Amino acid sequence: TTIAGVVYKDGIVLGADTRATEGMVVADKNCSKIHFISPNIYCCGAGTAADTDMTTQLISSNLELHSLSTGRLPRVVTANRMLKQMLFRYQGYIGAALVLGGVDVTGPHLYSIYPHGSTDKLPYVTMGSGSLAAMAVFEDKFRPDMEEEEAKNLVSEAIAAGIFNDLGSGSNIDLCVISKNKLDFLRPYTVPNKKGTRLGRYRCEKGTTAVLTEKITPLE
Amino acid sequence: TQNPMVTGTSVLGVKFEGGVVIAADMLGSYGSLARFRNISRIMRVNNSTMLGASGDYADFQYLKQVLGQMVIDEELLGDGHSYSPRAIHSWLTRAMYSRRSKMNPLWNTMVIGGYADGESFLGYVDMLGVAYEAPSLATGYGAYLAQPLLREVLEKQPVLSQTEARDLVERCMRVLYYRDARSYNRFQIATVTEKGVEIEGPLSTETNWDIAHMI
Amino acid sequence: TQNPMVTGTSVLGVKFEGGVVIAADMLGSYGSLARFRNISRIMRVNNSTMLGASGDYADFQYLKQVLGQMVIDEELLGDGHSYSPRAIHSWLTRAMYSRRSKMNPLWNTMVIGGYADGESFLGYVDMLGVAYEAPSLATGYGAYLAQPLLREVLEKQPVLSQTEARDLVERCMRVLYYRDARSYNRFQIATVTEKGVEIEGPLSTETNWDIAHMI
Amino acid sequence: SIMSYNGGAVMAMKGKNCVAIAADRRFGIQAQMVTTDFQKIFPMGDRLYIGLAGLATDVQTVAQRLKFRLNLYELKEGRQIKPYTLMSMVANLLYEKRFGPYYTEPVIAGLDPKTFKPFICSLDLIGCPMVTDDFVVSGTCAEQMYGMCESLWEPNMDPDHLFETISQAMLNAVDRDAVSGMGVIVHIIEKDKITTRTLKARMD
Amino acid sequence: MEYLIGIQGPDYVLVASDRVAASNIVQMKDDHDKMFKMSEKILLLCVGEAGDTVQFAEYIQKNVQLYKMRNGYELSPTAAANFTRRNLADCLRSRTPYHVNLLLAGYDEHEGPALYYMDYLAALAKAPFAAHGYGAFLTLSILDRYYTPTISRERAVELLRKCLEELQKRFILNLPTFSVRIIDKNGIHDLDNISFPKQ
Amino acid sequence: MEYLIGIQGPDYVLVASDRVAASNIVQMKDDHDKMFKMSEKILLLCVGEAGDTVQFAEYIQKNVQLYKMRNGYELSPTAAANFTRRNLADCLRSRTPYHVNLLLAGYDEHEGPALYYMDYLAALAKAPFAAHGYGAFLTLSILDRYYTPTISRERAVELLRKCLEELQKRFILNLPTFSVRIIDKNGIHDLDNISFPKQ
Amino acid sequence: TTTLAFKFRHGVIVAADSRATAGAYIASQTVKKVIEINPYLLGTMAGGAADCSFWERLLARQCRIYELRNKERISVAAASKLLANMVYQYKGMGLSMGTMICGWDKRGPGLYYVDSEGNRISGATFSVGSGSVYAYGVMDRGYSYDLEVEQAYDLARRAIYQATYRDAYSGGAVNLYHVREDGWIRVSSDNVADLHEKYSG
Amino acid sequence: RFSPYVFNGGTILAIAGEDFAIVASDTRLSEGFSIHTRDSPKCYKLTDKTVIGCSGFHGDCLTLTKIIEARLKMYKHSNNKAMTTGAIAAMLSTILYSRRFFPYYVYNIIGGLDEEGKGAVYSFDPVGSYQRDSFKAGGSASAMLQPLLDNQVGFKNMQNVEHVPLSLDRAMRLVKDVFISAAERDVYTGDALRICIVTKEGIREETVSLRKD
Amino acid sequence: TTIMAVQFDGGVVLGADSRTTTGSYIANRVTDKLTPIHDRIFCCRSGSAADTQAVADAVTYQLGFHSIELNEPPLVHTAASLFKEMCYRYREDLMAGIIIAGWDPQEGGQVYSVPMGGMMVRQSFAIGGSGSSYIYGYVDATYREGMTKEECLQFTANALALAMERDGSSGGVIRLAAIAESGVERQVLLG
Amino acid sequence: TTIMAVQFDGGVVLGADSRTTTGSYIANRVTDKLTPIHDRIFCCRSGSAADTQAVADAVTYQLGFHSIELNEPPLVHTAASLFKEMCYRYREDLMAGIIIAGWDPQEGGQVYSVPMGGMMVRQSFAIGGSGSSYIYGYVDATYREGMTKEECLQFTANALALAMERDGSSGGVIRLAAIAESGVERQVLLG
Repeated sequence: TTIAGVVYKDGIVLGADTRATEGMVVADKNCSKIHFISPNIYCCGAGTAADTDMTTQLISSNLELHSLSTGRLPRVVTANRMLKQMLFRYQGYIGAALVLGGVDVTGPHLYSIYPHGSTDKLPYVTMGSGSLAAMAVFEDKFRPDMEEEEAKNLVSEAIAAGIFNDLGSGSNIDLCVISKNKLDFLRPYTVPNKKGTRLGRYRCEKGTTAVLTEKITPLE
Repeated sequence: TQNPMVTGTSVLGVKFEGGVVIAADMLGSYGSLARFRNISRIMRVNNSTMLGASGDYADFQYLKQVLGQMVIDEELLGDGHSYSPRAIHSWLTRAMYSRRSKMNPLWNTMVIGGYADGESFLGYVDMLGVAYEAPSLATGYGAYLAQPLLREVLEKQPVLSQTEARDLVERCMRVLYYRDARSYNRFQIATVTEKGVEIEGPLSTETNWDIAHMI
Repeated sequence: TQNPMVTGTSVLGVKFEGGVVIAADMLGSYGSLARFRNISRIMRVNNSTMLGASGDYADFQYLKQVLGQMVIDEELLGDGHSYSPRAIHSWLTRAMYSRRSKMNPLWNTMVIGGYADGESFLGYVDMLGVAYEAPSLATGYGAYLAQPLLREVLEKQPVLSQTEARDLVERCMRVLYYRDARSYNRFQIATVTEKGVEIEGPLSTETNWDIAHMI
Repeated sequence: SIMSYNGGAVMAMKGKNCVAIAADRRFGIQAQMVTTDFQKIFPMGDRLYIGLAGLATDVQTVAQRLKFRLNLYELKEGRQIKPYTLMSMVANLLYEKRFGPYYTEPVIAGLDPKTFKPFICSLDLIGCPMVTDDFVVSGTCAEQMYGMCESLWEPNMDPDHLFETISQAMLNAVDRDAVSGMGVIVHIIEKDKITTRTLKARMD
Repeated sequence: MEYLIGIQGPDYVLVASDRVAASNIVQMKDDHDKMFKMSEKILLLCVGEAGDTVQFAEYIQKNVQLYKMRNGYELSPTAAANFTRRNLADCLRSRTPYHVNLLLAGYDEHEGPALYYMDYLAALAKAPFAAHGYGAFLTLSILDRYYTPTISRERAVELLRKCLEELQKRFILNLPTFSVRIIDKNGIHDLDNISFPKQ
Repeated sequence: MEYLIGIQGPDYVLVASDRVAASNIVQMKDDHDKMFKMSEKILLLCVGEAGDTVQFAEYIQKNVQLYKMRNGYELSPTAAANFTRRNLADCLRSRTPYHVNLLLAGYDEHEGPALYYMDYLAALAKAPFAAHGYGAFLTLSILDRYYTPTISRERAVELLRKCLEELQKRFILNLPTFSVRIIDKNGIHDLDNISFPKQ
Repeated sequence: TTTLAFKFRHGVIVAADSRATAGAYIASQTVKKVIEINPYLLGTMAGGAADCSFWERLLARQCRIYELRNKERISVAAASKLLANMVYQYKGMGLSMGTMICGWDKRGPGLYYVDSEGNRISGATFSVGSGSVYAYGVMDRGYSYDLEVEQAYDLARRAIYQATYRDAYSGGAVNLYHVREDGWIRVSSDNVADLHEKYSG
Repeated sequence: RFSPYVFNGGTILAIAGEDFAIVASDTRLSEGFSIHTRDSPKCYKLTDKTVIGCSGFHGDCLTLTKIIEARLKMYKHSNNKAMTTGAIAAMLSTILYSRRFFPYYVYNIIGGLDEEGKGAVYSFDPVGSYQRDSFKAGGSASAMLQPLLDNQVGFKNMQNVEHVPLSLDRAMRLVKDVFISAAERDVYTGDALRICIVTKEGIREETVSLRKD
Repeated sequence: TTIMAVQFDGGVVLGADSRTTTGSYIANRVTDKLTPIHDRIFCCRSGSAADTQAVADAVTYQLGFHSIELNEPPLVHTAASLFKEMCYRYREDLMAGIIIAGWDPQEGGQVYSVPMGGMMVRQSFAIGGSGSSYIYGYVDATYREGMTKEECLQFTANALALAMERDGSSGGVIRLAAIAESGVERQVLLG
Repeated sequence: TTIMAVQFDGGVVLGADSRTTTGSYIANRVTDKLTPIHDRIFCCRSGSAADTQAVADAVTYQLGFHSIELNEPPLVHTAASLFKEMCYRYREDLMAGIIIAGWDPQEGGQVYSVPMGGMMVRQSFAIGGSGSSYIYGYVDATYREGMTKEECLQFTANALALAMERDGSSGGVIRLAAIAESGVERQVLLG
């Protein structure tokens, strides 16, 4: 798991890798780590998956309530305050490594959240197990106020370096673009690793297994 | 040695066309205190191979003493044969395995680079006796941090020049200055060729901090 | 408080004829670092009694706050009644006992000296609720060091003057400067009488080091 | 482990237009078996099954609790339940015991109520959902079933080859397994009918 | 420690307990009874912590009697078994957990005879014949060697004689006397007490 | 763990161990012998860690046979007892301790009969009667009501009968069969194997 | 893992399973546990593979040394003795070994039992392993001294089958050995499922 | 404090054929959540008819390999002939028990020919037991590979499926299939494949790549 | 990590490094270690981060509410009292390196210090952080009573320079804060 | 506790407090923390007391023996090598804060330090002991290359003054030593 964030000249480009390992076995090849929060704000998670999912759904519910009660576009800092207040209230038992990003009336704002509750506004953040390779690529090749495709190439490059490090993903590294007007979300972005073809048809023929008791129940 | 007192930090080394460059910094930190900010962490072995190490510096002094004794002994044989760097790697691996066999580990992480008989060589030695050959080695946090730059560029281009490799080592040491708490802005570069062994001086880096003007 | 962060040190107090003198130093050491070298460790209660303490200084601030509120409350009753120092000693003992009974100690070691209605009083309160009366108190290592000097002179002479007691406190604080690691050469002397409560300034000691000329 | 106290193995595999779920039959203490007829696959409405593996107490209690909330939902609303609704309900039921967790790995296998769309998902012991397209597995043995199902699965499968594939995978992975064995129940369902077969396994 | 055996037949349930109440060295009570008559065709046996056995006797026995006196008819064995399993599973996760090992014997007008099987981790089971302790092992070998679903009640008694003859030969324990019930279409009939002179 | 008794008479010593070689669940061997004939008038018993028992029996038995062949004559029970205590005391403070519990029964031409009693902490004792294990706990009382120094061998045999009858009533282990020796002026005479049917 | 051995009128019966797991994971189904020491001795593998293997190989070495020194076949008690002595020197250092020693004697049938704990005993019936109590139960049902050949074979085979049926650490092929006065003989090696098909009805 | 072991991972496959032994392994060396290299072949050519594989802790693999080579040289320079395969198996088992109370945390598989010229696989354990089987999977990916070979090599749990003897190239397709399918799900497997084939004419080697993550 | 607070006659001068680290890895290379509460009052934090951020938020809440109810500028000692109460209330769970400073109309510039314990003291200068012991070694050497503003800036500049140079956790960039009667002057330097 | 050794042009300058402590009680109020070995070569010790005493005695033994067998003045690097060997070879048990200093005829003044690990390095100035960190904080501030003797005396005087003032374990009395080509000039500052 390696999530990253960046701020280009207008907004935020987010990325993630979708290998949900359970211990030592690749248990998944496609797991949505980019979560919905609002039409302007998104979030990415790392560490314990279900804790991040339940917390991000709960805060998305509360921000939807606040936004529909208010009647206008939400703020990123309100999400930041809610998340840090909740995680400090749980006293760091809930392990949730979060990256928070959205574009407000002030513009783009990127936040990193550590599961004790320490939050930071930064131009680029990396979180997860193999986050260090993406921090390498970022600290190598970042400059302020980049363009769109430059930023996309940089983020894809960073998480691709994470996948060439250990515990990346088989995935087609997910990307997410938030601008002042245009929201985009790209699951099958770039597939580097094609699975090899089978070499033998190891197919079970109809009748190679003894059956002790069959049962048929029709339906409607 | 059970508890490492004075550790070094990451060591970077990479082959190129007809030579290997190896560079590390000059810091003797104890706990969190940078106590010894002027040390040498690279041994210039006789004419071909070259050693850089991490971990406990007293063990590095001891191994430096022993290897100097062995090299001087074979040179005083007067037969015109020296040790290959792979033989240095083999001896050092057997020595470290014999240390950890007796439950007295030498807290080190050592990097052997040598160029002899047309071929370059770059060897790794763990504390545990885990040892291998590689096109690019990176120790401590370097395998977490500057190893992806190595494996990025070597896949994009398998061979390199001396200047390309030296440039990339300068960049990687700058990055290790950026985000390692066990780093220091003073490092030395050492490179081997067929022209011999040469250690360049205590260089430093060029930093950027323009992200601090953001909120 | 399970672990005291910033501790004081020994507090000395002794009766004399018609008054009690108490003196302690001004040191806010944290572990071994003398972090807070200008503090007050003696509270002047209203007209008769007086508090000095050791141990965790934040707990001492807490008790200072609570006792000041209680004393101001009884003074604003306007009934012409004040606390005897033994009443303060009783309340403080009950407070420390009910505190420690809930498995949360206040890390303190307190000395109450008070002069009311002709009779002197010198009270001790422990963290564990141990409380008693004594003609001479010495806390912490003071009970190890300056307590035999007090018990020497009081056995040799049961009553004292103000000046003799003041000089004796000077000698005992000089001794505690000589061999306590948590001591400091700056201390304040407090004295109560029937005339009121007086806190002197940050006095000093005069040492000898002529034994250093020997080998 | 605590998961390896009573054994357990549940495999679900998505076919072309149908879906098949299978589990083992053995119940017993750590090495001492008791019976061969323990149910771990429970019918939750029509054409929608659930698989449970792990600690048997949490299995039966969670199954009855889910039956409770399921009947209350389907009697508040006369329609039957969609599988994503079941997945969110199960995740909520597990996440209510965040720090007091049950010890189980639920597997949901069912079809679409309107179309014939197959569905598989599996969850963790705290309520992490995961939808795939090929297969999900749970229980004590894992890597055996992972290797077999990555070895023998094809994307578009007639129900006979789906049945035989899940049959061979379960039989080989259970025979490599120690603490789980003693017969296999197989449920293969589709839009038309529901087929339940029991295989002739090694009783060793 | 000890074990009370619970064979299912075609139309009968053959249960058999011990009469031992020892305390860590000595046999305090040699005529003990662990048999808990719930209602007219439903029995219960209990082995575990001997402070909790009496408590389960109180709770389950009296609450099933409460259901009987309330509604007007006797429970099924299945509903009573599930009631017990539910109560153990609820009282498991508390500051006071319960650690016994039960097994249930009932008889229905519709379902006929019934055997259930508990655990100290509160698991239902529908078994032909059960196990607990170490008499668990020593009974289960012979009992699974010589089981037939269509067995007569005298063959079951003879099988229990034979198994007890094998139990008195290779234990550490003493276990002198075993008390035996049987359930039929009528109800609970106590058979004769089954003891053995060893040599 | 298991049992063995040590009754002294005026001119005879009545020992009786068991025949049990159980291992943690089951009785592996029901005809084991723990009796080690040292010489023509000196017996030896042993209870402890069953790997150290046989090794210590080896060392003691063969060294006493060595003494017999070297000097040409048989030891006193007393010097042999002290030799065993000496080897326990030497073997104790080592990297390899032995954990055994002994009692020695001998007979002199001059001293007549004599009983000794060891420990796992290497203590001599001259007992009128002792035992080991938990049968010790009960049976030293069950014997201490009825001891007379001038008791006959048939009264002692029946006393052992009664004492076994009280051991098979309130004890958790099984202990079916006890073998019995006696020592006289002639030598070691074996009485019959004493087992009891319980019920 | 469950082995058994019992002697009778016509020699000694030895049978074992072939399942040797690794924790919760089966390594193999065909682990030949009854280690063939000699043309006249049989050792087993009862708890731990390498310990039983190495020490019975060393015992075979020692017996061959004895026989080549004395021109005479060694007894069974002597082999059990040497195994016990060579095991006893590593007491407490963590050797797991509970094997069985079978062979023919000048005294006739010979059956001993040596542990890593030094529990050197003879006897008449034995069963070692996790589900060993199951084999104890069904064997001490079917045991006598005057049993026949096919009777003893069916008893031992039924015993191993019931053991593998109830315990989960037991399975694989059922080997069956038979010791005579002159030498040992393999009878057969049957699978579990064949015996279930044969004996279930 | 200092721990004497660490887990490198690794995957060793062996198949005993009628006149051949196929031994293959990945060349990935890892530690925890890092990749040290993508080239460290676990197979090693001992003689013209014997190839050994060594996985687990890598330093003990190196030491054991060198000791085995030394003892091979001792046997040859003492006894004028090479060892058999089973003699090497016995000698390795004696070594692994000779370091009993400080064990090698190394899984070992010897494939090779007998003196009859037939295929032979000898499995091992960290303490030193061994046996002659038809196929083993050693290392991290053992549970991912044993049941598929039980289906295919053993023809086991199968009904009305006859026993064809396993040919060479069909087994080659088997090995490529199982290493791809295992590298789909294992985290300690991939980037290459070094396949060693023992014939009656020598050793053939072959390099087949894998996925790069 | 390393924080520093010096008063002078007009007001106070603050200062900190940035470099928020975790283990041996720098999580954040530049961090606003000093925090406004009221418009004339700052606090600079140390120890754990999330603890100090939550305490800063709660103190900001109570102090702003109190100052609006007074309809008056608050006192620096008031914020010192609030930090003291909240640190002592939960001292079993908190690790705070709080130093409260700021100009006051009634009392000029003031500096209060709150360490991990919960005590409160007024000082003329303060250190704070794990890498503070060194410049604490010479702050009693170089300080002179009665500085100017530029002297205090240079003083804190050399202090944070040597702390960031020597300590491993310290480093990053120099953040400064100037509070007096007039206005708030922040700048970021390096050297 | 706090020991310090500084070289200059002519020779070296040493220095220590005395105050050997145990727990919170001072066992000895005045102590020769610096010890002669040769007539030109000193060492100052820290960490444990008896261990460093035994090390200094054995080094005195071997070094005097070696120097007599040479019939020459010994080197300071020689004694540094001896301390390195005896520290490192059986380390595991000992707590040595050894700093080797002394004027040499071949090589002038030299200062070597051996910390608790067993490594050896040559420096121009050295700290040592638990109360050394603070004046280590400003020894890289106040030092200037190319001092005179009296400047080194004042330098170490201010250093050990603030170390004895600030550290709780340090204190007591000041011991200094002047070793050059000329002679050994020891003096004790106090008050």
